[PDB]
Amino acid sequence: LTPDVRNGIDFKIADLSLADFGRKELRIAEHEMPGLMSLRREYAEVQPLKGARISGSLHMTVQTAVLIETLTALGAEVRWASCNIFSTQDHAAAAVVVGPHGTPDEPKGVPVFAWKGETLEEYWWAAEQMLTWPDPDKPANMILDDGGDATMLVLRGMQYEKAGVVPPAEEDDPAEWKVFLNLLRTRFETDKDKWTKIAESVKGVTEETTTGVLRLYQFAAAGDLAFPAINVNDSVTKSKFDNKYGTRHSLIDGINRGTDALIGGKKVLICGYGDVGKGCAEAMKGQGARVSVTEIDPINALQAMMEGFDVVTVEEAIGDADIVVTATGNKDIIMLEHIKAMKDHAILGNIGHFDNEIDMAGLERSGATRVNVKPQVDLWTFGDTGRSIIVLSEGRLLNLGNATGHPSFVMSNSFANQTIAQIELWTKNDEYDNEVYRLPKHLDEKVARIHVEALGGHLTKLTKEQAEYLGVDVEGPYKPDHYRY
Amino acid sequence: LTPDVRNGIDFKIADLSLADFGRKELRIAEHEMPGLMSLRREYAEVQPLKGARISGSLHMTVQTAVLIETLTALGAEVRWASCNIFSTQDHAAAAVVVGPHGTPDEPKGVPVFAWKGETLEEYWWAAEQMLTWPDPDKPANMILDDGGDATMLVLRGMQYEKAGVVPPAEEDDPAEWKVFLNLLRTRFETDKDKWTKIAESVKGVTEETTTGVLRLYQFAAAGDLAFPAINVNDSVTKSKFDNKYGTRHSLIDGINRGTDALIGGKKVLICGYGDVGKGCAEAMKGQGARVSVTEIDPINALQAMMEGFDVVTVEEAIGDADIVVTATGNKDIIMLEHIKAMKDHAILGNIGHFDNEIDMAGLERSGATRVNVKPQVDLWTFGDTGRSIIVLSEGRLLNLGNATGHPSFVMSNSFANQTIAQIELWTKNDEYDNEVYRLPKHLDEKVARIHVEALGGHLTKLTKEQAEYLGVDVEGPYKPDHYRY
Amino acid sequence: LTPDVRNGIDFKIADLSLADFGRKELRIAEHEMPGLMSLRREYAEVQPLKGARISGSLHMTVQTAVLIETLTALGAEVRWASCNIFSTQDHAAAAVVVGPHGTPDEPKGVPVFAWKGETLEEYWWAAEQMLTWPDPDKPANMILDDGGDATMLVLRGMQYEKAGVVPPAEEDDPAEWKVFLNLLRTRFETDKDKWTKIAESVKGVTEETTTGVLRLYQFAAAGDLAFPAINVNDSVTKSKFDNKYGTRHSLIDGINRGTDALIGGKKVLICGYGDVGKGCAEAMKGQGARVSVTEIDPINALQAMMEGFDVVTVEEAIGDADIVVTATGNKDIIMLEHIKAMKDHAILGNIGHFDNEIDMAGLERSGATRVNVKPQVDLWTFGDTGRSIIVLSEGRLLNLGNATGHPSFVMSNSFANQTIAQIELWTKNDEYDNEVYRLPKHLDEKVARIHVEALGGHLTKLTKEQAEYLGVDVEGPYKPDHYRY
Amino acid sequence: SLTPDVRNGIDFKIADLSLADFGRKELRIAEHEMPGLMSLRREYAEVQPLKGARISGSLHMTVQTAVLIETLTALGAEVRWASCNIFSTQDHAAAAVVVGPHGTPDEPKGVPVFAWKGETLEEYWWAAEQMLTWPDPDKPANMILDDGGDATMLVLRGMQYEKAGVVPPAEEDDPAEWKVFLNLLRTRFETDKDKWTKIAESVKGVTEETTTGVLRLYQFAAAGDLAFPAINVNDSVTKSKFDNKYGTRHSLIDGINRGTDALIGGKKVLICGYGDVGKGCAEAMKGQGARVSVTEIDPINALQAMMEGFDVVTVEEAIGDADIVVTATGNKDIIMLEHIKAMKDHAILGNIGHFDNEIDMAGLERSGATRVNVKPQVDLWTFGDTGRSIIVLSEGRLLNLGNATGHPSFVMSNSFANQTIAQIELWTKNDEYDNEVYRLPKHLDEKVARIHVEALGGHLTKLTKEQAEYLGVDVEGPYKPDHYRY
Ligand SMILES: NC(=O)c1ccc[n+]([C@@H]2O[C@H](COP(=O)([O-])OP(=O)(O)OC[C@H]3O[C@@H](n4cnc5c(N)ncnc54)[C@H](O)[C@@H]3O)[C@@H](O)[C@H]2O)c1
Ligand SMILES: NC(=O)c1ccc[n+]([C@@H]2O[C@H](COP(=O)([O-])OP(=O)(O)OC[C@H]3O[C@@H](n4cnc5c(N)ncnc54)[C@H](O)[C@@H]3O)[C@@H](O)[C@H]2O)c1
Repeated sequence: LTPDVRNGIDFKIADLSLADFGRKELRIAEHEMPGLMSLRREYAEVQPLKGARISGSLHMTVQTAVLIETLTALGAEVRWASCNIFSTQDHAAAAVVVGPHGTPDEPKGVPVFAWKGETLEEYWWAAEQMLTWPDPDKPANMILDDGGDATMLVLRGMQYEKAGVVPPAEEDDPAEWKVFLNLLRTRFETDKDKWTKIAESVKGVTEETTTGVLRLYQFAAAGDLAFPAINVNDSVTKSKFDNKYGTRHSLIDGINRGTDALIGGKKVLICGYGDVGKGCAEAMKGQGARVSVTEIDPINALQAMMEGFDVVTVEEAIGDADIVVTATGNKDIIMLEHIKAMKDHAILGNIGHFDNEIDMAGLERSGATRVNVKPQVDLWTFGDTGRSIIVLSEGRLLNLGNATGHPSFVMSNSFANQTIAQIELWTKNDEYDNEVYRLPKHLDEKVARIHVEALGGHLTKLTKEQAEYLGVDVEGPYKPDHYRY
Repeated sequence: LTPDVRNGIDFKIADLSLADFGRKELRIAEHEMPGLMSLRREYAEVQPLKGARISGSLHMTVQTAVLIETLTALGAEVRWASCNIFSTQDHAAAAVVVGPHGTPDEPKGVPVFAWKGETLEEYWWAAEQMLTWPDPDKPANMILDDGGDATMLVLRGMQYEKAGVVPPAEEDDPAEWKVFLNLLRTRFETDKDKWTKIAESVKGVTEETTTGVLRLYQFAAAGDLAFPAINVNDSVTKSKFDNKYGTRHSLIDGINRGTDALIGGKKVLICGYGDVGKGCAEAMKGQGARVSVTEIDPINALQAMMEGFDVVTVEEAIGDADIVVTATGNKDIIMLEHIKAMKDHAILGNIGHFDNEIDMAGLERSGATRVNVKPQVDLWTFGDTGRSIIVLSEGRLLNLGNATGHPSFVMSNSFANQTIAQIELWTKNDEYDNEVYRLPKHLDEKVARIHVEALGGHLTKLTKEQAEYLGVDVEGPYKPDHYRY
Repeated sequence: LTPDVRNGIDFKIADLSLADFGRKELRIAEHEMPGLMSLRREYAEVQPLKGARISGSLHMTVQTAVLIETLTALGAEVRWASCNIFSTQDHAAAAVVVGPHGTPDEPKGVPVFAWKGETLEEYWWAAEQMLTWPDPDKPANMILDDGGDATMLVLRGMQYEKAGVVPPAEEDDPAEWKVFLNLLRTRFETDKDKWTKIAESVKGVTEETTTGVLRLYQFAAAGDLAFPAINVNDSVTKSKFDNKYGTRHSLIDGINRGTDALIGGKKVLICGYGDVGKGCAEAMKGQGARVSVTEIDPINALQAMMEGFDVVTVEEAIGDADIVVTATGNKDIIMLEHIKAMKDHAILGNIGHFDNEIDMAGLERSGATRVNVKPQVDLWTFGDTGRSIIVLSEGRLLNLGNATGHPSFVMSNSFANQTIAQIELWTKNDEYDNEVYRLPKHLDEKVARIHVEALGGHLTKLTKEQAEYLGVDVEGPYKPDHYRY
Repeated sequence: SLTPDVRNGIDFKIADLSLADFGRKELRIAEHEMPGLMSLRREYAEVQPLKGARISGSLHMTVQTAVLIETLTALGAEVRWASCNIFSTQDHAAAAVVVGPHGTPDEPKGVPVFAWKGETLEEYWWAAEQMLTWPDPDKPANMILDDGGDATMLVLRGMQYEKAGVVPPAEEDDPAEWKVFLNLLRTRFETDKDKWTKIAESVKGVTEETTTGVLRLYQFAAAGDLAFPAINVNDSVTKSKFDNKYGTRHSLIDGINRGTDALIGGKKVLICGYGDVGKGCAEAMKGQGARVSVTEIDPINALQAMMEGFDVVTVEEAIGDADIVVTATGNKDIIMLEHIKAMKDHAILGNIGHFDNEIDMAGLERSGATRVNVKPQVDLWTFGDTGRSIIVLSEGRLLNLGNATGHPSFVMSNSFANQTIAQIELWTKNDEYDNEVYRLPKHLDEKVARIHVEALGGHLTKLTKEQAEYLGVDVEGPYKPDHYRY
């Protein structure tokens, strides 16, 4: 379509009149997010992100809305879009455009391009607008990314400019791939150096998620990582708290809002048992489900068995499982042949990445019929067997599609890491090369201590003899770099 | 307020057009409810309930619609009303008026008087409409009650018609008591034998929850139970499953939809540790919460400590609690002095009974300012401390007000008990005196069997020598009458 | 054998020199057994049990030691025998014979006829020794019993006396039945009226375990209960604590002493999900095990599924099970054919009753080879499959045979029930008929309160208005009598 | 002032050789639970990779270790063994080891062992020296397998005092073990002036089993006093995340249950430290229904603690009403006499970490409290001024091993599998290794894991050619980046 404009701010959301509801919820998230509020007070005078022009691509939720206003509290200008077609919280997007001090007729916030229920075409357009700053002599100079979509637009964009052509999409490529090229091919017809000029301008990217960090590795190994990158995902306080315990919280929320199906007493299959696999399984156990897991990695599999779970393959467990949940971050986990053998009215969901863990393209062209129950709940029925399957969020993240994603105090951790990673890549750009980096242990321990204190946990303080005995400083770090917690 | 009437059906709901949506979730729900679906098969030809005119007072949820259409499949005529002002699922209510083979233009289901977010005046108007059948010759001849507001309206209704006067409300009476008395008083100045006529027509009551069953004990003690009552609550497959595992599910959902407070790592105070208290503590402990309990009973209290919870008074733990849940079925549990001691932005909710476990009158009278966040969530702020708390559903059942109540498969237990109870009191009425009964053990066992079979469990069968050793029939019952499971 | 006699106390134990070790652990246990130490204090001056001559059949442990010495503190005379051939803890029996003030040279305690590792013959000789008081004018006038063996001697012995003959055993009879029949026959020669005299003298029996109480229920239905009986098993503070939270303690101890098998990660099969079964499953799940349950009762079977356990048959699960535990109180659970199907080096144990849950006579006669590894551990090998299984305590109670049984504090609940039952039946004998009984709610509540105050927990006291709301006294009882906790 | 037994060419010193029939029974049973070790015997039998190895071992002398020992010898090694703790030796295990699968108490056919449960500190360091002192002066120890770094410390400190030419006088205020350690090296330096230096030349590598052992290994290295290559066995994922945590979940319960008859559920339990060993302690108690609080110095460990449902507190604020207190820090001075005086009457105190210094046993024994021994490794300590008593397990030394029998077999299958691979690699590939602390590669860590998964019956998924490609891993693994924390 065409961006909305109002009082200096271009944007495109569902409804600005939701801003008042949003503001109330933001204000409440603030009291649950000490990672960001503590970062606001510390960096208030310094203004470390001044000059920064951050293009962000992360689910547009209340929690992100508090992160965005942490970045502007520290000097930055931002533009934003979501990273899933279903995860935008519309009242959040609207509080963000309107700002703490504006009204919907006079918005005083930041540009936002997101709404719940985008098509694939609307998602890539919203993307483009987030990356395309209004003065051509001042492009995006930082990226905050989730799952690697922004970075993939710029780096593929550039790689097709440099080559003078965008390749025509093969028929058997995702329909999102067809859409992605169309955006660049149509852009290239008019502007030949657009993504090149943005790439050469961006001083670093901070990436939130495991799947995004796998893409960052494939760019650096091919030699195309065109700017420094921080792996925020693998901070101890991100991966072992947001990936695991945010999920222990929000799988349950996703499933309860989608279905009115009992968890306890049912057979649940969790695919993959990494940090997201771990949390899915612990929530289900705690609700008294009969859990089984799949894994490729014998270490991760031995962990499952020790925590009380059968390790099995999909084809062994599929036709008896009541609830099936993919959490591997890999493709082609649950296929049409598997869906076809699922019990009647079994629940299928993905909590990992994109929509390729579950074979959605195969299911659509199989001859099953779909009845939409409500947004992001669809019942599919096979005429030959008579059996039906409930599918959540069209195979895309069910905790963000069917619910609200992880609670506020969990994102306080993940986003404290994101704020810290932006400061260090902006103010210290000189010390980093075009490779993937992780934040030092002290910064990880900084963030955790904030939350330990907010919870009321009373840390023991080492004596001088005890620090000497351990080979550590009283103030930390307390552990070796390889330490696994 | 006047009832709507299409194709001979009087009703008052939120929106008929929601029926399609409702009907889709009712069909899904029938697949989750083997207990009720078994009973429709079994008694289809017998029509055991032909001639029944059942007035029901019970949360008008999707689970409850599956029940109502069970009673009608078994031959009954029913009229319905919710028993909480927040508990109606308007799409459920719509599906029920319209019936499996009707449409909103030509509905073919049953009279319903129910919408989400009724006022106290609308609530009681509804109950009267539900108890008042079209033909003054054919009143209600059966009651289905959840909490005892249908039984109270009839039994007190007749008490005041006999005294020849409905007393004034004292100025300190509970607002619902005054609203309730205003109903009986206004009916009496036009119709002086109304409640006596229905009370003498009513062949029996089947009662759903603990609180309702206590009322039934106090009417029977005072000589004032005018009809047989079955205590469905204390069916084994109801008390130990609905109250415990149902709540383990639906406590989480309520807090998740109301807030985005993380549960893991948080200090949670459960008040009361009977079966609702036992579900609440197990839901929270499985999400990582540090739980403590309050109890008056030394036995329940010793059970709590043996499952790893501190047993404390509200006085000593209120200031530290991140979430406070009241689950006692008794009043005066969390007083204004206690709300005022709560940490800034803590969560207060009740999952027990009515609205008086929490001092909601005192809170509302106190001078505290209320800001409404969204439906059933309010933030209250004290200008003396500067602290706020979040209160869910105005102090009323949080699981059915903020979310949707216990999930379907649980409610197949409760409502197969309720159907079985209505078949018994209707068809064997001669055999019952005017007092409180509980169902026979073999009936509990038959209910549970359905559910074990549906989930896929395999029950062992006793040989003739083991049945003999045990002193039991191979087909049960298997336990002494005092057995506690 | 011939009883030993020193300082006028007849006895027969393993080694009196253990008394010293015995006394320090007895004293240790007192600090852990509030219910018994409180009763000693309350009824100190009263001396309620003066005149009592208590013949007790109960596992001769440090816990029981504490009981025996409670009953003597309150006035009674006692004589004791274990109720399991392997349960005696010989240092505890030493200390009971020597008494708190005696020495091995000059004992000042009570007659004990117990050692660890008895033969069936020694077992029953010990039984008759404990029931046979020195003075023919002053027989036993009370029985404290666990499993019903002492009651069985008196009542069957009295049956053959009134009939004039003790019958022949058939070659089919179990080894212990033929030894039981042997003892009574050999006595009917020199003493025609021994047991009739004791039945008439016995004022009542108190019975500690589920299986004992079944035996009593069967004596009452056959019109043969010669004296009142108290079912201590089915006190709330016994069944719901000892049967379940004691087993959750002692099942684990028995397996760790018998073997060094990891529990975590292994498949476990628990036969029976009553109270002992519910505690077994709970132990294994908190240690990491993959637990499945077998059951005949569909209610108990559905409680299992809701706590995260498949309900399965022995036929379908026996070959996958690393540990098999029987928890039924029924005979014929694990037969020869099931043992032969067990995987190599799997552990078989029984925590229920006697030794016929496991087909131990089938095994012993099968052709299999036994290597004794150590006391109460044996490896049995099938020359035809070449597989070996480990059998704990020869199929008798694995928690008392291989370990020390339930811990001190759990037994303070069960044994304060027992002391209270003995005071009731002795000092208030007139109020009890010749049928089976359970203690009054208030007496259960008294027991729980003692142990709740000892653990640090704080009960809330009902206000006068809250007590009326509920229709209970501020001091209780607090629950209806069918109440299930 | 004590000298070895010698029979059939074996020198040794144990409790009772007549316990060998019993021990062999338990050993064969343990083999069925240890496929990590049984797998390596099969893979490497034909090749015999440890030929020429003469391994001095200092690791608790348990059934579990017995299978380790008899695995190292199936692979060609010669071994001499002693326990690393004075209370952890299982006598019947020591016997079956000396006597071998095929010998007899009169004609033993196994390996020298210097170990009995309940050694004095003089007998511990004497057994250590023997274990390290091979019969042929030409051929001393050429490999170490150590647990907590006591063997490594004798060799390196021994050496250090030979080169300064004086074993230094023990202070007035030094741990009684330190006084006993020096006294050993000073009596020997009289009659042999280059004993330890010759051994340190001959030792080609050490493999260290435990977190405290590795702390000490890190300190020698920074001193530039690490004389030989060292493999950090503790820090494999399959040792650290399965022995330290899930082993302790099992055997903490066993220690407390054998020591006392105290119910765990319902009680207030306090765990100091929340690393791998602290996390297993907590999980065990939780699952027993305990009311658990933890202490921590590290805020990351502390936040994990709270997310699993535990108050995070200090000793001083929780000590007064804990029913059970367990230290798992591997750091010193956690429970001082002041804390002990504050504990509830008949409360339990134990140590599951290291040595004897987590708990102030030196201050406790000099305080005027009186001691009554209940049974081995159970002592009741009573304070005259309060009337109060505490139960102390294992004199403040490893309770899982002192009061019970250590981790179950299937748990050690993982640690000792990591130990057997460590020894193989450091012997057959010694030239690749500098004098530094080293960890094993991920594929060896996944190979150990795969052995046990498959024993337990877990069925892993196999990646398609396209799946492995997307992840950028080979089908056969490794599956995870090197920073990955599991
Ligand atoms: N939805 C959310 O809120 C959320 C939060 C965090 C991360 N994530 C996403 O979840 C996914 C998992 O991330 P993680 O942090 O757990 O990663 P992880 O690397 O820790 O775990 C992935 C696990 O999947 C296993 N696996 C891979 N292919 C498999 C297959 N075919 N079958 C079975 N197992 C297989 C791997 O062995 C690995 O252990 C990623 O896509 C990540 O982006 C989602
Ligand atoms: N060892 C101890 O420390 C200890 C403690 C308490 C009780 N007990 C003994 O334990 C036994 C059980 O006691 P409880 O109170 O748990 O019993 P319970 O009556 O509550 O339950 C026993 C369960 O076994 C089930 N059952 C019966 N036959 C079966 C079969 N063939 N297969 C599967 N399930 C079957 C029944 O359905 C029942 O639920 C009794 O014999 C009791 O005397 C032992």
